[PDB]
Amino acid sequence: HVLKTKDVDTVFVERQKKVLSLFQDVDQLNTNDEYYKIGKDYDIEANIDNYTNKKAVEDFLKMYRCGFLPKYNEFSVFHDKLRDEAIALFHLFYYAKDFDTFYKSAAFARVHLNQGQFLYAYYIAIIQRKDTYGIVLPAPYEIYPELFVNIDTTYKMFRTKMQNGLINPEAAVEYGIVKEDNHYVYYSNYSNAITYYNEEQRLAYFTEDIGLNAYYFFFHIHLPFWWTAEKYGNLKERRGEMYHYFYDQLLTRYYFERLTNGLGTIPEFSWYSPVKTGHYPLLTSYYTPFSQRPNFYNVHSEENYEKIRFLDAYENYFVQALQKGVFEGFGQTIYLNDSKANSFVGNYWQDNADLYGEEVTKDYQRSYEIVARQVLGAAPKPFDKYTFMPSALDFYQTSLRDPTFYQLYNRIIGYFNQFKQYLEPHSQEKLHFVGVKVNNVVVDKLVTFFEYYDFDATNTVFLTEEELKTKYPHNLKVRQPRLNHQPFNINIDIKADVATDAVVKIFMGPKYNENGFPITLENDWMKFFEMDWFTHKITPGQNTIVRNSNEFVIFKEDSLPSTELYKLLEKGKVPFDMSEDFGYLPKRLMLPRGTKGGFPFQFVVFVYPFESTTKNLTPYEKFMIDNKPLGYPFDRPVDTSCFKQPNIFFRDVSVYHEGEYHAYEYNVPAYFSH
Amino acid sequence: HVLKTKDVDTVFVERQKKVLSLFQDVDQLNTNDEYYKIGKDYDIEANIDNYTNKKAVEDFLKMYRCGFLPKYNEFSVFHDKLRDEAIALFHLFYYAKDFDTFYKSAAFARVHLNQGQFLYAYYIAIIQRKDTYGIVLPAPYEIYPELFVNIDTTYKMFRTKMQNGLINPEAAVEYGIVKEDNHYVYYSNYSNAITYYNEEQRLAYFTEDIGLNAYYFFFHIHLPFWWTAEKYGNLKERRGEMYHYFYDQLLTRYYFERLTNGLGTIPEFSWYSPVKTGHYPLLTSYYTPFSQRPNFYNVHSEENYEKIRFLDAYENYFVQALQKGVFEGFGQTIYLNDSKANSFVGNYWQDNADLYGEEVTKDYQRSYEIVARQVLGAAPKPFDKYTFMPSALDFYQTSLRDPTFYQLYNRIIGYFNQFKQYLEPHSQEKLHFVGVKVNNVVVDKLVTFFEYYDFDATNTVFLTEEELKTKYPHNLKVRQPRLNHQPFNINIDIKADVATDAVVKIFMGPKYNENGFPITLENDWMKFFEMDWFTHKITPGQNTIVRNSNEFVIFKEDSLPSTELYKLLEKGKVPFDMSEDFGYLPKRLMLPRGTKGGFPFQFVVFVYPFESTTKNLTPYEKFMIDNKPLGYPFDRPVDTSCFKQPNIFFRDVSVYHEGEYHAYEYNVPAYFSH
Ligand SMILES: *[C@@H]1O[C@H](CO)[C@@H](O[C@@H]2O[C@H](CO)[C@@H](O[C@@H]3O[C@H](CO[C@H]4O[C@H](CO[C@H]5O[C@H](CO)[C@@H](O)[C@H](O)[C@@H]5O[C@H]5O[C@H](CO)[C@@H](O)[C@H](O)[C@@H]5O)[C@@H](O)[C@H](O[C@H]5O[C@H](CO)[C@@H](O)[C@H](O)[C@@H]5O[C@H]5O[C@H](CO)[C@@H](O)[C@H](O)[C@@H]5O)[C@@H]4O)[C@@H](O)[C@H](O[C@H]4O[C@H](CO)[C@@H](O)[C@H](O)[C@@H]4O[C@H]4O[C@H](CO)[C@@H](O)[C@H](O)[C@@H]4O[C@H]4O[C@H](CO)[C@@H](O)[C@H](O[C@H]5O[C@H](CO)[C@@H](O)[C@H](O)[C@H]5O)[C@@H]4O)[C@@H]3O)[C@H](O)[C@H]2NC(C)=O)[C@H](O)[C@H]1NC(C)=O
Ligand SMILES: *[C@@H]1O[C@H](CO)[C@@H](O[C@@H]2O[C@H](CO)[C@@H](O[C@@H]3O[C@H](CO[C@H]4O[C@H](CO[C@H]5O[C@H](CO)[C@@H](O)[C@H](O)[C@@H]5O[C@H]5O[C@H](CO)[C@@H](O)[C@H](O)[C@@H]5O)[C@@H](O)[C@H](O[C@H]5O[C@H](CO)[C@@H](O)[C@H](O)[C@@H]5O[C@H]5O[C@H](CO)[C@@H](O)[C@H](O)[C@@H]5O)[C@@H]4O)[C@@H](O)[C@H](O[C@H]4O[C@H](CO)[C@@H](O)[C@H](O)[C@@H]4O[C@H]4O[C@H](CO)[C@@H](O)[C@H](O)[C@@H]4O[C@H]4O[C@H](CO)[C@@H](O)[C@H](O[C@H]5O[C@H](CO)[C@@H](O)[C@H](O)[C@H]5O)[C@@H]4O)[C@@H]3O)[C@H](O)[C@H]2NC(C)=O)[C@H](O)[C@H]1NC(C)=O
Ligand SMILES: *[C@@H]1O[C@H](CO)[C@@H](O[C@@H]2O[C@H](CO)[C@@H](O)[C@H](O)[C@H]2NC(C)=O)[C@H](O)[C@H]1NC(C)=O
Ligand SMILES: *[C@@H]1O[C@H](CO)[C@@H](O[C@@H]2O[C@H](CO)[C@@H](O)[C@H](O)[C@H]2NC(C)=O)[C@H](O)[C@H]1NC(C)=O
Repeated sequence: HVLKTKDVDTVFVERQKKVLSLFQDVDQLNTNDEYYKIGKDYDIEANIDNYTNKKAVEDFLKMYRCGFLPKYNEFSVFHDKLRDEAIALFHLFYYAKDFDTFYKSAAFARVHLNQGQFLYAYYIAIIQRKDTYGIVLPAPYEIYPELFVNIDTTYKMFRTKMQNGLINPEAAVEYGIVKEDNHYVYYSNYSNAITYYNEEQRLAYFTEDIGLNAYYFFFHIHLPFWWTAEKYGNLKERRGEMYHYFYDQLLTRYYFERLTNGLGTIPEFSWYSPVKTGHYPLLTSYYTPFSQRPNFYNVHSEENYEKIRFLDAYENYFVQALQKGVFEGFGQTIYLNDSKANSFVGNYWQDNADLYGEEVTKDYQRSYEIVARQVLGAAPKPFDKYTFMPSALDFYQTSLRDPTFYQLYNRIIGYFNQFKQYLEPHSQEKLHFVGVKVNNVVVDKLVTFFEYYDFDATNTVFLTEEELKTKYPHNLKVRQPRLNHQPFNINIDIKADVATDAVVKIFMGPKYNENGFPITLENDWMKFFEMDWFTHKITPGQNTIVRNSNEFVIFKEDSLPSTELYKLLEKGKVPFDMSEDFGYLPKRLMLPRGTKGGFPFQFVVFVYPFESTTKNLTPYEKFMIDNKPLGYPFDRPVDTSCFKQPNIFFRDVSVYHEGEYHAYEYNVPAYFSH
Repeated sequence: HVLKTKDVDTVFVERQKKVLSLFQDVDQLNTNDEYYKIGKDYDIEANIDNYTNKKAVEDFLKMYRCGFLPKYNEFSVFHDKLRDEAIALFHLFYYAKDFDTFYKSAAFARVHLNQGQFLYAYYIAIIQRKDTYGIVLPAPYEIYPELFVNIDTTYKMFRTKMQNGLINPEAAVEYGIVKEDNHYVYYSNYSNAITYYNEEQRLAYFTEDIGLNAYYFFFHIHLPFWWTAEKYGNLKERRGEMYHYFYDQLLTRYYFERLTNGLGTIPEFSWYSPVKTGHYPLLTSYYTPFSQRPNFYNVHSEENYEKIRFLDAYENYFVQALQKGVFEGFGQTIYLNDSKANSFVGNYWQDNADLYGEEVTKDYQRSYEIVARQVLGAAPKPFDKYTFMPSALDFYQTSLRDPTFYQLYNRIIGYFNQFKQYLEPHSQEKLHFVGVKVNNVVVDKLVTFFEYYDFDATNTVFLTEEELKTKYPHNLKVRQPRLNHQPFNINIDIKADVATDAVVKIFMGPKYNENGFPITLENDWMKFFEMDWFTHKITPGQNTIVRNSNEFVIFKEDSLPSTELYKLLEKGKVPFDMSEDFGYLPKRLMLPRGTKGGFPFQFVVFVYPFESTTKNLTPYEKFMIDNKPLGYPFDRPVDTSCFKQPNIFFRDVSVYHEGEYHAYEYNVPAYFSH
């Protein structure tokens, strides 16, 4: 298995080395590095002429003169002042006229501002600036190891650094600390191996997967809720569509994990009754432990009365709109069938900038998602504007760790899917592909298994004044068994009458509901996970297509450590997926953990006429090369018909699991010591 | 102000240095230290002849061959397996025939067992073994810094050790990190300065005071609930009495702190309703954050049903016994007026070894306190016998930090005080001192203030292989402004007729109830804090006594750091209080924080005939040199009478507070950088 690579010129390579120079030992400053002197003395005001938007820069300065979040404090975009500062910072980076000005702005920021706040604006700037297009971003778990690994392993790294190596390596082995080459390897268990407070803990290997959590973080920075979608042209008009698609797919993939673990549908809750499934974040900030929500949390308390009425009202508005058939307010009147309706409900539920036709959201435009994450997070009200006790719901890089996160968005998509039933359902005629039939589909054996994976967690530790004079060590490694599956082929047999350009799509859906009974398309259309999307020319007669799972366009390869990036740059190359598909879901997680006996699911291949690509979303996600609504043909319900279309085929499939079933078994000392 | 000292011989000095050699860098093992070689190869089986009790040793070996709690895990005496192991370990220490066998056993333990478990059994053995009587114990906050200081300062020490010093001292100052001499000083705030989740936070300077918390730890190791009081001869028959006294005194003192902060009486709760006052420990173990209990915690959940029914039953039993006038069970039938009844209720509520007439409690003799701490701590059930998420209620060294601790014991003493109204109240004649009269009592100005206090927190950090080759650094200093007061005199005027040996006691009580109205002796007799106890020969005629607060026998001086202990040993001396009164409440806390305008209270002096001391508790606490019930004459209600005895005087008093009201103000960088 070789990793696909991409060629880049020298200018790119130089910029790449520059951006990465600001991603090292992030919680510490290195006066021996070039960026320090540059950032320390940089004069924004003096160079105001090197920014394309002066007002934006003057606002950053007016704001910066009043002080920003101090260093070491936790930064979160869900907190007003913190967000407003980050956005102003983003504008400073985004409006830089050229890479040079941008780099100096970033250098200035790294030196003078809070580490988290800078990293947040920096990551986004790199994604939005045209001149940095394609520049590879380091894996989020590499930059924020303290948000991707439980404290028990973070403290082990702290111990090692304080002792300056292992004092008794034979002993350290028993606690998962091993020395390989010049690296210190730490086997890190998911939380279910240390605390089992509720049945949801059985999903810890998935909900805590560093790839899965990185994926949500990337979803955010690719296009923040607080920013207009303007930059991506067409994406603006189709924003609500992308909102629905991202979440429905995420909720579905998560539901599949619940299914093979016998956990049923995503639980429903009430703002007026105790929230049943708690969560204990085994994470910590520099000032406090993350807030915990115990099982059966009494959410309806004095501290939340008003917030709960706001959330309830936000919901009533949407339910009442659906009932009277029209959305009123926000400067318009949209009937459910309006062509702008879909984006309106998505922008409404997210409370993003495009809902207001502005470029950035304001403080007073209260967000349903923000307040919900607030009361579900269970943290006491913030001490002040710069100080708060964080919860897993306060970060895009830790959200998928909390069960209520899926419960909250499932509630939101619940409303979205209700909206979908008022739309014109796909008719049988429109779904029918004349002259094209799928005679058969064969799927190789589906098998999952856990496989060790390492990532550089050196940012966890602080360096010595002497160490800062030499090259960064990239010394520590975190090792964890991560979900994976064996590659598999899907054989598609198509009998055609005439020759045409077709689009073939591949989905995975459940076979049975939570009670073990047959699925029903009328009620389960929203439970189909899109796995592949590609064009193919069909010739009259027999057509045989063979797609390997490794070719599925929806997924990406695992990120590489920043160190391996450097070696690849020496050859004028960068990892292909890491460069253009950083926001895709890791292909190793495309299949939910199976069972020893094999768990039932079903694949479905749908092929339709390839036509208009006038409003595609290629600038955002490469695989969105069509005019069809995202998720087609399962983007909305379909005109019920107990009679299948010839151009669609369902195949029963079973997902088995090899090796040890529990991930923690691979972290048992007696095992990894062989 | 000089500290009282005591002379010790050469044998004592040698034993003192030995015990202290095992209290260094406790979370780490030093192969260069003599104890490592001794301990690593000590063969208990081979020296089984060097133990006064062969059975206990064999039980230990039998248990040890099966495995003990692993190193680094949290140890708590409230968990069965952990306790039984700790107790077996204590027996191995206690039965050593001589100091030398004891020391070797200790070294063995230090090398082979869990650090927390070792320290616990070690601390107790030094207190219990006769040959170690007088040996000075190091401050608990110096041994368990991670239990006496919040993570924000712990993390600063970690960052310092990792950087191997300060990289930018000028910047460090802004985070309360300063360098003094060869020490790194860390200004540490109480939690109310970082998070204010409920009004009880206003009491953080008191509830988190290291001395107050150390005081509870000393109370416990002086005589564990799981051990018989046999060793202390007389105390055994008066154990229940001591229980009542200790908690009543502690609860009353805590009540005073509440009063000067406008927080009213200690809150009452129900096991069937949400617990109002939550608590967020800013502490952490090596594997998990301490459990948090949000405000209005839903305690009556499925996980606690059975435990709550047990707690209910436990209370029911007592209330029914009071109603029918008799305590049945436990191998006897006691009427409320029995002479052993007082000791029974105390032993019953604590579920101690003496309640059952055994030397140590068994796992199946379920405890009210343990189960109550369990449900109030709000932690999920333990992962397994060796792994649990700790709460402030799992340690005698952090218990007083949780508001529910006071609520729990206030509930208990609530029942104990109800039981006391069934007893014969003190008659006016037995309280009268014929011939003795207190004409007047004048109290000097009562003033409180905050004053910096340092302690060695180096145990927080891990030492380097090289650092272990040289002497321990005792490098880190934690600095916190701690409550204190100016010394004050109490002038007593006594007019006598005849000459007799008298006992004079000094109490402090409230002037008004929570609503600002006059106190009533009938309902507030249990609200008097004992401050002094001493004998005095009264001469006929005018008698003038002057007692300085520094002389009150109830309190002790602050502990000295281990390093100062060594210097003092060279002189063949040891702190007096630290050696003989380690269990007393630190005198700097005898007064609650006052208010700028002076908060109302009252002092009361009571003098009575000095006589019998046949059943005194001097072997336990020095100041208990009489036969009268602990807390006399406020140990039980008194035959209501409207004309006070001439040998008792009540004097109004005001407690003022000077300097900054809030402790955190003294940790503001602009302030301590002067
Ligand atoms: C415990 O607990 C407690 C309780 O909680 C705590 O306490 C706290 O603390 C804190 C901390 O410390 C605090 O805070 C702080 O404060 C401070 C002070 O303040 C003050 O002052 C200021 C200043 O002033 C000045 O200036 C101005 C302008 O701006 C003017 O106007 C004036 O006049 C003056 O002037 C003067 O001076 C100057 C100097 O400065 C000079 O120039 C001359 O001399 C002149 O003459 C000010 O500003 C203020 O003000 C304020 O306030 C007031 C009142 O009082 C008002 O009226 C006003 O308006 C203002 O504002 C306010 O208000 C508003 C509205 O209402 C609100 O919002 C609020 O309130 C505000 O505040 C005063 O007066 C200060 O300074 C600080 O600051 C800082 O931080 C912040 C945040 O927090 C920011 O924003 C800013 O910016 C800053 O930053 C900085 O720092 C930090 C640290 O901290 C860091 O992190 C950052 O990064 C930065 O850094 C920088 O700086 C520093 C210094 O500072 C240094 O060091 C550094 O350096 C380093 O690094 C670098 C890199 O980057 C390198 O290069 C080097 O090398 C190294 O070294 C840098 O440079 C703060 O704010 C508080 O307050 C407290 N609280 C209380 C209650 O008290 C404690 O802490 C604890 N403790 C423990 C241990 O834990
Ligand atoms: C993630 O997550 C996951 C999930 O959770 C986890 O996992 C986990 O893990 C853990 C840990 O690792 C584990 O545990 C462990 O295990 C192991 C194994 O086991 C097994 O084995 C054993 C042994 O065997 C042997 O022996 C015996 C006698 O005793 C016999 O009998 C047999 O036969 C064998 O034989 C052999 O022996 C030897 C070897 O060894 C030789 O001689 C020869 O070879 C011979 O042949 C056993 O015992 C066991 O048993 C058990 O099991 C079974 C079944 O399987 C059964 O049958 C039995 O009975 C038992 O069971 C049970 O019982 C009950 C139930 O009913 C209960 O009780 C329980 O369950 C039990 O178990 C098996 O088989 C082991 O080994 C370990 O141990 C340890 O630990 C403990 C606690 O934990 C204790 O107690 C003990 O004692 C021990 O300790 C140790 O270690 C530690 C650490 O770990 C520490 O801390 C301490 O201190 C100690 O130490 C020592 O040792 C070590 C080693 O071992 C070393 O290293 C050291 O050294 C050092 O130090 C010193 C000082 O001290 C110095 O001097 C030096 O230099 C240095 O080096 C020392 O020496 C444990 O137990 C588990 O299992 C798991 N789980 C699962 C589910 O899987 C993971 O971990 C995670 N990860 C992360 C990363 O986090
Ligand atoms: C008052 O609020 C209205 C409604 O939001 C604003 O009207 C909008 O103005 C923008 C230009 O900034 C137009 O693009 C929109 O089409 C307008 N919408 C509607 C419904 O009128 C108006 O600008 C605000 N008035 C002032 C003085 O700020
Ligand atoms: C049956 O119960 C009695 C009392 O409940 C047990 O006797 C006690 O035994 C312990 C020894 O562990 C002694 O320390 C106590 O003094 C005894 N008390 C009484 C009242 O007898 C007896 O051990 C139990 N039966 C068995 C077989 O253990």
